[PDB]
Amino acid sequence: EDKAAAERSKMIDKNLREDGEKARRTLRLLLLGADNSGKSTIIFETKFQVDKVNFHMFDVGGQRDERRKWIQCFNDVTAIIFVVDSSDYNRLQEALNDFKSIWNNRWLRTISVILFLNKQDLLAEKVLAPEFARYTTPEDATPEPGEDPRVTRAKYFIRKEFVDISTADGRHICYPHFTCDTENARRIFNDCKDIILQMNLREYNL
Amino acid sequence: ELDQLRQEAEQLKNQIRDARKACADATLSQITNNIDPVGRIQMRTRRTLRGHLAKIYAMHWGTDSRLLVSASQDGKLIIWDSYTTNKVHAIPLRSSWVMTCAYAPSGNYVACGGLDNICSIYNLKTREGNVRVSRELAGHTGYLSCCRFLDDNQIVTSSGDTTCALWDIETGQQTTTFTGHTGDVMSLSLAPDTRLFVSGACDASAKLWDVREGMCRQTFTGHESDINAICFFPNGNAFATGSDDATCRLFDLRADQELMTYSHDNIICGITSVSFSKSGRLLLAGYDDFNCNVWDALKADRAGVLAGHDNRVSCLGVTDDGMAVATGSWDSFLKIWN
Amino acid sequence: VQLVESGGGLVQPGGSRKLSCSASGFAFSSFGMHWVRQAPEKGLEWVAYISSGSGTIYYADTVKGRFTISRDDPKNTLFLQMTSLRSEDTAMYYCVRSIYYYGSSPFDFWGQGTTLTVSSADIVMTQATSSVPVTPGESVSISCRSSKSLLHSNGNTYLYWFLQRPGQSPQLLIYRMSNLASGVPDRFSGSGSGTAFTLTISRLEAEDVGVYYCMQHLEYPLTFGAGTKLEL
Amino acid sequence: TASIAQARKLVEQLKMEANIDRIKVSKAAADLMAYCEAHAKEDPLLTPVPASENPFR
Amino acid sequence: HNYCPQQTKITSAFKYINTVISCTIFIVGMVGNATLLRIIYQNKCMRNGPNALIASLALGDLIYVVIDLPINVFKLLAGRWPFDHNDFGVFLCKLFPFLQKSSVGITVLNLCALSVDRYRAVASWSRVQGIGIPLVTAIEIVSIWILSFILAIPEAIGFVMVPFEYRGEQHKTCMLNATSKFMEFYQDVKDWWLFGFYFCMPLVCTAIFYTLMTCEMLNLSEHLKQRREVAKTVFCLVVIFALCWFPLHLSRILKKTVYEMDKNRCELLSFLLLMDYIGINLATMNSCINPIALYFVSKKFKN
Amino acid sequence: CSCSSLMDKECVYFCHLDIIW
Repeated sequence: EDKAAAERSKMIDKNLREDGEKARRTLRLLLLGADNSGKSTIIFETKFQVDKVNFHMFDVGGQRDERRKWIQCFNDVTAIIFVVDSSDYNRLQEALNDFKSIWNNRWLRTISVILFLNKQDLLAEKVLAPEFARYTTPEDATPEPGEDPRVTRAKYFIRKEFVDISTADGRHICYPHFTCDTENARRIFNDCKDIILQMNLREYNL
Repeated sequence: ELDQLRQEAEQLKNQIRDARKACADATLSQITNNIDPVGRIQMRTRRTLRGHLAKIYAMHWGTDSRLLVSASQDGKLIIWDSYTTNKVHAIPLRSSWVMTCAYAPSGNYVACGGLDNICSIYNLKTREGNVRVSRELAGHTGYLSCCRFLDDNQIVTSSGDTTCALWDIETGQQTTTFTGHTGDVMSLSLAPDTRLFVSGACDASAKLWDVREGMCRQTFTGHESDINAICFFPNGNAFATGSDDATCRLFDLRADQELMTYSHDNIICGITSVSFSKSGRLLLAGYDDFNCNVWDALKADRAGVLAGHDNRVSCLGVTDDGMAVATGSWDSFLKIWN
Repeated sequence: VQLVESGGGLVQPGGSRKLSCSASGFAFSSFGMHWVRQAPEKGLEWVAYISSGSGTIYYADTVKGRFTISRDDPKNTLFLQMTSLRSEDTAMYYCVRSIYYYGSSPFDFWGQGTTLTVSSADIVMTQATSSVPVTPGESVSISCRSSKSLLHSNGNTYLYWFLQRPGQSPQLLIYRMSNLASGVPDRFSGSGSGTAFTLTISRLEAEDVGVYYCMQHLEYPLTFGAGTKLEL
Repeated sequence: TASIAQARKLVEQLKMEANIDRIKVSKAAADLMAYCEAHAKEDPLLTPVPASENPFR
Repeated sequence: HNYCPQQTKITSAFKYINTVISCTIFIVGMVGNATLLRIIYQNKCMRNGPNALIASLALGDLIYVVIDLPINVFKLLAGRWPFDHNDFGVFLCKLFPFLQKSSVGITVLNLCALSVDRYRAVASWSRVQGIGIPLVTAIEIVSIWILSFILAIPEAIGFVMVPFEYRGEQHKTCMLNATSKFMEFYQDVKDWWLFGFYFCMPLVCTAIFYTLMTCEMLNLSEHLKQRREVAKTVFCLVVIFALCWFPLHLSRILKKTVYEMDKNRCELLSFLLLMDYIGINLATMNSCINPIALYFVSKKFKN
Repeated sequence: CSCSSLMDKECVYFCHLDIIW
């Protein structure tokens, strides 16, 4: 009888609006980058929870090359984690143009990109043991006290070129920083809160 | 050495081009315009289906013109009864990322796949009454984007590994592999006789393969960008395909040639899904905008400008009997058009 | 996939008892349950029904407002409570699992049952024949007549055919005309035009000896036809 | 090397493909038009069925 | 009591100079509001909960201008009533004030609802809002309209015309009077209730919610400037709204504080009459600036 | 308007020349 079929459909609908209420708070994230980057330092899944909200991380590595055909599935991700090796120099170039293939890529012009460069300690230990020659450290950013400023100028130059290649609109914004931790999850939480707060204003016409 | 190994390559390339031009002649535009065109048609939605949770990626019709299967990024397969608009089964997928789904001709099995690199087979007529995993197809180093049931026991899958594969459900082992593609392949269609099947790759090349012989027979390179969708003409001697460069192209297997093109200056977005009607007169193609445009397969005229989806359409299909056409978009909405 | 019944026995008239059936091998939550009573030397008759999730419950007009039914999904056991028992109440009680959707096979499986002993204006159908002497080897055909047409405007009828072996649990052969059920040979076929419905058998085997029951599913007050038995 | 084998397989594939059996495009177009016009009255898309005879409605 | 040495309250110059600006504010009032409604209807992807409240506020503003302005200017040009000596005049006399009072109720409460919605989204950082009108929002707007209509009900009735005879002239004049014990209680508290419901309850509620939203938001270089800009324009909208509607209640409050008359004559009446017509223009210009402010702050609405 | 006794001419005339509210 059609009544029993309708009851079954209603039960299936109720079950559908019982896992979807647990999926709107997942706050999924996408992680991608070069092979030499510290992916394990921070399809593969990782489970971690901070401040009464869970996080879902997507470490896609089972795809051949070009990354531009399956990336359209990630159109509705809150944020994208982009990781490169700062201590490396020869492969920094196509890593920079790798970022170009994401920032300007279609179906991807609405999601922010979080830069998570590592190997700052390696860069410092290498320095201690063409556009770089002409440059100055911006006064807007204040380095922490007791920090060797031989690498500070290089880090500031890297930040400046990252911002320059990022800004080359306002619907999606890059957050370039450095890291080498227990506060990684806290930083990711703050970054997600910031991007969601920015996204809320896009609908409020504020 | 290798120096002698490319000369005959473009030698036979020029041979192919010259033979194609010799067999070609004045186009069919002056022939098709003789008959009265169908003209603009008004087509209205009949079942404003609701119930889906996330973006819809692919769908397929069963042998009967009533049952449907739909896939989405939420990791769940829903079987829809079109006539009464109620869910028949709800299959919770292990992997949330799926991009294709299919319905077996016998209606007993349902297949799906995606970024998990594994094709999952589900049995609908199990004695226990709950849909369960029948067999998982391994041995894929790239994402699977299109799968179609050759029969109740043989399946064909298109992967992202610049190749296509044929699998047997009973043994679970690969039968034949088609490695002639030099670019990422995502579109796969099968002829009504279940003897030949075409596939279009990202290299703007569509080629014909054999079920048992297992090498490419003909190759078409009339496109300019990635091929998103491909479909067979009802007759079986021709097929049509779409691309991201906003044009639809029709090819003939016997002629081994480009056979006219469908495009307009008013649309820039590429085609996502391509399907013919029962008689093949009307070609229905999706687009990345909010309106779906159908074309006359013989006149290239704008037959319909049907819209109603808040997002881009990602899947389209026409019933076997040609009674209705169902389309799905990224807004978790499915529409039935008569 | 099996059903086991408990309880039963000898109950004094006017007493109260609870009947519990255990289900295993299949998902009880997604399967609806029916209770069917079989009077000795008489035909079957529906008693009560419970839907999936306990959202819809029906009772027969004979036992309306007297018996209650409940289900327990976590421990996959069905509960039936007996309030008042009379001379006509004692019979063979069976539990049936059914699922309702397109392409489904309702009343596919039938329970073993338990033994119970004691100290209108609805649809109905009758079959003229009750028993015919036929030998194995040739085709056997029967006919049934329904007072009201079962051809729903949706497109399909709702006639079900059942098999009852002597001393064995009932089984389903044809849930709808022109589509065969699972687990039965292809020699069984049925046809109808909405008024007169017939069942044809290609060949008769020894294991096919039993009682034939006709079933309607258009109106939920299910009424079963008088049993027709075949003997060799 | 892999390049030599790939080249030989490629040239073999075009060797088997080049000959084929191709017909004039006009004949194929005429056959397609005849097939399309043969089923003109059968396709519901061109001529919608009446609501009485339509299973949908 | 009785007469006074001088009569009349308006001046000939003020009647004409304000009339053209009253027509000027009218013509810009309709096109600005009608544009906002037409984009929401035609763009076809603006059907959202936040936009539904904006559309309701804009539509409520539209019915305010198209009703209050044509009748207010006519009364100032000629000290009369449009119909006179007709039964339809009494019905029109009992309909326009009711529609205006309902219009104020929805628009004021829509501002409270908008502040509630804005604060909730900022506080609920784990909620991404998208396409479609929520059931909560859908039930809120209809309840918002119904409550304003219910509260505007005890203004439509009891608003009747009563003649007068004095100075050898007969005029058809329209006011409101109390004919029951409930009306007498409501009449003596009408100004306090209107001021309380339009200033006491909305201003404090929208101020604390906006302050809480701003404080929670501020609880790293190119984003702070955007946060300051939106915070400033959100508070500025409240500031102009309070300033615009102040003269309407200020004149009515002075009626019960500084008025039984002791030879005040037109010195007190004309000043309050003058600010009554000035204020209603100020309230209207607040309605006119409300939609164009959204266009200026963000670029999502086109024309 | 909220003046009492409907007697004084000044309030009635003011209401006649005042906007409605």
